[PDB]
Amino acid sequence: AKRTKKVGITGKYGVRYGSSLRRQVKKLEIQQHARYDCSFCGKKTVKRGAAGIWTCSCCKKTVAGGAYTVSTAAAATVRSTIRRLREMVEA
Amino acid sequence: SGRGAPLAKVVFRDPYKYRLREEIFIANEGVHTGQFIYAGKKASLNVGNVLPLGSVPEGTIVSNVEEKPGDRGALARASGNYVIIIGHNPDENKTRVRLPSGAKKVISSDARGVIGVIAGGGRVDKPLLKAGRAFHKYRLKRNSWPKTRGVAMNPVDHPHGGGNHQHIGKASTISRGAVSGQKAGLIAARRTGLLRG
Amino acid sequence: MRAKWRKKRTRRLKRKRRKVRARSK
Amino acid sequence: VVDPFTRKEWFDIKAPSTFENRNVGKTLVNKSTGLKSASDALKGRVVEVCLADLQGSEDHSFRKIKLRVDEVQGKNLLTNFHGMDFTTDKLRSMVRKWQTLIEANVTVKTSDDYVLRIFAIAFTRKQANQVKRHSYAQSSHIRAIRKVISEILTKEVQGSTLAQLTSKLIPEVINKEIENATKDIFPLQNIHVRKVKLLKQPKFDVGALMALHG
Amino acid sequence: SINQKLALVIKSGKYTLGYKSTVKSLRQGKSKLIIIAANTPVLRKSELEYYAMLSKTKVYYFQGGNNELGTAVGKLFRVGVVSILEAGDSDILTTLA
Amino acid sequence: PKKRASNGRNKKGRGHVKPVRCVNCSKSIPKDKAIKRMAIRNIVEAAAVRDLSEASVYPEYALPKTYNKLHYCVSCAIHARIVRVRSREDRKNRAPP
Amino acid sequence: SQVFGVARIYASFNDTFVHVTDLSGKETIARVTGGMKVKADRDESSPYAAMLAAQDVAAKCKEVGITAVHVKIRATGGTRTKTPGPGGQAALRALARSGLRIGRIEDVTPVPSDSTRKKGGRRGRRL
RNA sequence: GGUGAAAUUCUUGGAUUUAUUGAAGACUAACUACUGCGAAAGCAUUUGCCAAGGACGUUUUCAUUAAUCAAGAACGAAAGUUAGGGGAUCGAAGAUGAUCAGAUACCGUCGUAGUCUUAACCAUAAACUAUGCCGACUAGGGAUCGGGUGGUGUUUUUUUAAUGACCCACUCGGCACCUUACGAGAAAUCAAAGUCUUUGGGUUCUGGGGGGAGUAUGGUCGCAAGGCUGAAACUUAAAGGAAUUG
Ligand SMILES: [Mg+2]
Ligand SMILES: [Mg+2]
Ligand SMILES: [Mg+2]
Ligand SMILES: [Mg+2]
Ligand SMILES: [Mg+2]
Ligand SMILES: [Mg+2]
Ligand SMILES: [Mg+2]
Ligand SMILES: [Mg+2]
Ligand SMILES: [Mg+2]
Ligand SMILES: [Mg+2]
Ligand SMILES: [Mg+2]
Ligand SMILES: [Mg+2]
Ligand SMILES: [Mg+2]
Ligand SMILES: [Mg+2]
Ligand SMILES: [Mg+2]
Ligand SMILES: [Mg+2]
Ligand SMILES: [Mg+2]
Ligand SMILES: [Mg+2]
Ligand SMILES: [Mg+2]
Ligand SMILES: [Mg+2]
Ligand SMILES: [Mg+2]
Ligand SMILES: [Mg+2]
Ligand SMILES: [Mg+2]
Ligand SMILES: [Mg+2]
Ligand SMILES: [Mg+2]
Ligand SMILES: [Mg+2]
Ligand SMILES: [Mg+2]
Ligand SMILES: [Mg+2]
Ligand SMILES: [Mg+2]
Ligand SMILES: [Mg+2]
Ligand SMILES: [Mg+2]
Ligand SMILES: [Mg+2]
Ligand SMILES: [Mg+2]
Ligand SMILES: [Mg+2]
Ligand SMILES: [Mg+2]
Ligand SMILES: [Mg+2]
Ligand SMILES: [Mg+2]
Ligand SMILES: [Mg+2]
Ligand SMILES: [Mg+2]
Ligand SMILES: [Mg+2]
Ligand SMILES: [Zn+2]
Ligand SMILES: [Zn+2]
Repeated sequence: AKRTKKVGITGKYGVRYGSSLRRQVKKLEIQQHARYDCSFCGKKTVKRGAAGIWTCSCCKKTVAGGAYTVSTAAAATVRSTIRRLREMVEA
Repeated sequence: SGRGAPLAKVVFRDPYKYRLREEIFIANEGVHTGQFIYAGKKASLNVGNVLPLGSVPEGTIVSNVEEKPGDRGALARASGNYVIIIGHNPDENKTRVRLPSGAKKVISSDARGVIGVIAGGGRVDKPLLKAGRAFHKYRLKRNSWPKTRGVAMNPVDHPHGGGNHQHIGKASTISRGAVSGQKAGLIAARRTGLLRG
Repeated sequence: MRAKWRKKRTRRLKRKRRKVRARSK
Repeated sequence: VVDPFTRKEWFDIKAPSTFENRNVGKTLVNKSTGLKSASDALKGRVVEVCLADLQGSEDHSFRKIKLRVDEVQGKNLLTNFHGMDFTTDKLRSMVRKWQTLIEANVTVKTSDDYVLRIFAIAFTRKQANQVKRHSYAQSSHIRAIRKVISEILTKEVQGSTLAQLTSKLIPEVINKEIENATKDIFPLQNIHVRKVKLLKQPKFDVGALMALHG
Repeated sequence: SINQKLALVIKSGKYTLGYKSTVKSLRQGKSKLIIIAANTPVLRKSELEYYAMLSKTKVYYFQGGNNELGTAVGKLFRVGVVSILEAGDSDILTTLA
Repeated sequence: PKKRASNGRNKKGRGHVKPVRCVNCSKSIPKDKAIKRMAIRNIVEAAAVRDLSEASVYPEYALPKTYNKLHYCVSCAIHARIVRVRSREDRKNRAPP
Repeated sequence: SQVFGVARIYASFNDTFVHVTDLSGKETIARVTGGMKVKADRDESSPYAAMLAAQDVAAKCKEVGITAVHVKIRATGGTRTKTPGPGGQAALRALARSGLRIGRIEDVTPVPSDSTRKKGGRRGRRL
C-alpha cells in the first residue's frame, strides 16, 4: 500500500519541528539521497558523499557539485557564461 | 571537517626538482577526480583553472581569488560563493571585482583566481531541524555554541544582565568607540528594525 | 455598491464569521 | 575661466586608401604636456562619415561608415575601418507596410583575422502584373531566402580580407549576388547589407595600416 | 536521412556492438565502419582510432552518449561502440561527408 | 446594447492579441484596438528650408524625412483631433480623410 | 576648404539641448542649453529659448574655428517619446540663419527592437 | 529633472550632455493586416533536434467502428501560495513632493512584494461571439489565407523550358467582410438569432420576478487566499431589456 499521504521520508521525524520545516527538508532529503546519472559512464550511479561530493558507483569519478543535488542552477549558468566568454577569446 | 565546501587534492610536478608537490585547493562546482587543471597567465578559460585576473575577460566568474598577488587565495572561498570581474585598468594594472557581500573592489591584476564557483552551494538552505544537528556543526568548528542571551544573566555578567524583567535597559546600539565590556548588542549600527531592501 | 467591492466586503466580512466560530470551541 | 581650448591642438585625419576622398577633416585634443601623451588621448577615437563623402557620389548618401584612430604618424591620423550602417531615414523608408520584411545575419572571420557580424535586409516586392495589394513571402521562402543569403554573406568574408570587403561593398556588389540567388524563390526589392559590426581585432600589425597611406 | 541510416543497417545488414567484439571485428579487417558514442573515454577512443588506421577502417563519432546510441540501434542497453559489417541494402557505407 | 459589430475593435479569429502603450497616455491597449497613425514629416516645418537652402554645403543634398509610428488609446485619440464621435450610421466607414 | 564639427541636439520636452563637438565626439566645445537662456523654470523647452541657445552656441563655434556642422537631432526616445520637442526646429533654423555651413542631418533618437516596460501603469497616466 | 505650474531629487568630488567600452535581466519594435495557428487559456528574433496537427490530393485501406454526453479525467490569462534561482524595468504595499476644505486619490520622485524562472499548488476572468456541439436546407456580391485543377498565358531569359513569383479561370476548406432581407425579432439587430402556434432531424448544460445570497448549513477540494455543491426564515410591486421625444 501507499504507506502515508504526504510526510514521505520525513516520517522519521514524526510530529516534531513544525510541518513547514519538515516539508523544507523533505525536498532536500530527496535531492540528496537521489541517484544521479553519470556524466562519464552514462549510468545512474552517482550518489552524494559528504555535502558537495558526488561520486559514481562503478566508474568512480567523483564530481564536486551541489550540497544536496549534483549541479546547482547557479553553477550550470556559470558554466554557460564562461563558455560564452571562452568561445570569444577562442575567436 | 568544519568546512562547507569540499577540497580538491591537486598534484603538480615540481619544476625545479624531480618530485611531486600536491596542492590543497577548494573544489569549484564541476571539477572531477582525474580532471586536468591549468594554472597560470596563459592557461585557458575553463572551470577549474587558475588565471591572473587581468587575463580574464570582463564578466568572468571566479573564486579563491587573492587580495595581494601571491597570497594564495583570500576572497570567495565558502560554499557557493564567487566573485565577478567587472573591469580593468591596464595602466598600473588593476582589476575591479564585486565580492560575495556585494562590495566592489579593485585589486592588482596579477592577483590569481580560479575559474568557476565554489562547490557545495545551497548548504544553508536546509532547516537544521534539531539542536544536535547544530551541536555537531560547531563540534567540528569551535566552542561558540550554544548561546545564552545576556538578558538572562545577572548584571555582574553582562551589560544586559539583571532586572525584575528580562529587558536591555539602555539602547542596544553601541558606539563604535566603545570599549571591551561595553560592546554587546548592535555595534556601530546605522539603522535597525526590519529592512526594506 | 460597485459589485467588485460589495463582494470584497462580502468576503472580508465572512472569513471573519469563520474565524470567530472557531473561538467558540 | 581658463579657455580650455587654447591648450588644445588640431590633427588632420586621413582615411584608408580604399576610399576616394581620403583627407576628411580635423579634430581636437589637449596638447602633449608633462606625462600627458595626447597621442594616447587620440588613438581609440572613432568618427562616422557618409559614404557620399568618402566616394564623392551621392548614390551612397545613406550608409554612414565609422572609422577608428590607430597609430598616428605625427599630426596626421591614419585610421582603419570600424563599421557601416544605414541612416535611420533610409532604413525607416524601406519598411513600407503591406509587404514582408526579411532579415539575416551571420558572424564570420576574415582573411586577416577579424570576427564580425554582418546584417542583410530584403523586402519582397510585387511582380509587375500583380493585382493583389500585398506581395507577402511564405515563411518557407523566407527560410529558403534566409538560408541562401547567409551562405553568400559568409562566403564573401573569409573569401575576402577586410580591406577587400571595403573594396567589395562600396560597389554594392553582394546585393546583386544576393539578388541573383533569390530571384527564383521570390521577387524582392530592397536587398541591402544593412549593417556591419566589428566584433574583434587581431594583433596590431601596423604594416596593414600603412598600406592605406599614399 | 540522417540518423535512421542505422535503421537501414539493422535490417538490410549485419552489425556488432560493444568494445571487445569490435576488436574481433577489426583485427580480422572484416568491419566496414564503426560508430563511437560521445561519452566513451578518450583512451578508449584512441584505441579504436588506432585499430582504424591499421584496418583501413574509417570512423564516425556520434552526437549522443552510450545511453543514446543504444536506443539508436533499438537496443535497450547502453552501447559505447558499434561495428558495421554489411550495409547489404543500406545507404550508409558510401554516403558520409 | 451592442454598439459595434467589431465589438471594441477588429479582432475576429484569435482570442488574444497583445498590448501596446498609448504614446501620450502610456495606457495598455490591445494592438488591434490602438489608434494608429504615421508621423511622416520632413525635419523642417513650413518654410525654414529656403532659409537653409544656401546655408548648406553639398549642392546636391536631398531632404531626409523623420519617421515615427504612433499608437493612441481610445480616450486620448478622442480627446485630440485623432478621431471624433460620428453619427450612428456614420460609424461604418473606413475612409481616412 | 571649409571645416567641420557635429551638432547633436536633444529636443526633449521640458528642455532642448544644443552642443557641438569634434567629429570624434570626445572633445566637445561649449554646451549651452535652453534653460540657460530662460529662468521661468518651465519654458526651457520653448522655441525662443532654443534660438537664443543656438545663437550663443554658434558664436562659440566661430570663436574656435568651426566652419560647418553635421547635425544629429534626437528626441528623448528610449521608451519615452520618439517625437522631438518644440525647441528643435527653432534651434536648427537659428543655426543656419546664424551663419554656419551644414548638410547631412540624421534623426538619432534611440528606439528599441522593443523591450523594457513603460512608465505609467496599464491604466496610463490619468488626469 | 519633472510638471498645468511647482516642489521632492541630482549637481563645480562636474551632474544633464558627449564619446569609448563593459555587465545584467526582461522584451521581441518597425514589417504587424477586418492576415496565420491552436480544444480553449493563448502563440511573433535566428537556427538545430523532438514528437504533433488541420486542409488539400487520392479509381489506397477497414466497414458503422459514429453524434452528444451524468460519473470521472487533461488543459486552464492575470493575480495569489510554498521553496530555490533570478532580480535591468515597471511597480499593489509603503515612503515622499504637490494639489485639496480634507486628499495616507488622481499628478510628481522613490519603492517592498510582484513582474522572469525552475519544482509544487491554485482553477478562476466582461475565461466574450456575453451566441453549446453534430447534421440538413434557404439570397445577392466582391476580396483573402491554405491546398488542388486547367492555360501556346507575364517575368524568371537559363535559349523556351522547369520550378518559384505573378495573371486568369475553377474548385474544396478557413479568417472575415459588403448588400439585403423573401424570413426572424420587443427592438438594437440577425445569413443565423432563418427554415416555429404551418409549433417534432439528434443531443448536453442552464433560466423561471426583484431582494435576502452565492449568504447560512452539511459535504468536498485547497497550505492558504479561496473553489465546487447550496438553502431557508424574511422582505418587496416592481427591478429589468430595447428603443422614442425632450
Ligand atoms: Mg539563546
Ligand atoms: Mg537570572
Ligand atoms: Mg555592568
Ligand atoms: Mg550600558
Ligand atoms: Mg537588564
Ligand atoms: Mg523575555
Ligand atoms: Mg525581553
Ligand atoms: Mg568477443
Ligand atoms: Mg451604451
Ligand atoms: Mg481556429
Ligand atoms: Mg481572453
Ligand atoms: Mg517606426
Ligand atoms: Mg525642465
Ligand atoms: Mg479626462
Ligand atoms: Mg560627465
Ligand atoms: Mg539578453
Ligand atoms: Mg502569417
Ligand atoms: Mg522582430
Ligand atoms: Mg462533470
Ligand atoms: Mg496564471
Ligand atoms: Mg500565474
Ligand atoms: Mg522567490
Ligand atoms: Mg526586482
Ligand atoms: Mg519608477
Ligand atoms: Mg501611496
Ligand atoms: Mg503614483
Ligand atoms: Mg512567485
Ligand atoms: Mg486542479
Ligand atoms: Mg464562471
Ligand atoms: Mg458566460
Ligand atoms: Mg443556442
Ligand atoms: Mg449547421
Ligand atoms: Mg452568399
Ligand atoms: Mg490558390
Ligand atoms: Mg499551375
Ligand atoms: Mg504555367
Ligand atoms: Mg428571487
Ligand atoms: Mg461550507
Ligand atoms: Mg407602490
Ligand atoms: Mg434601458
Ligand atoms: Zn560513472
Ligand atoms: Zn492614452
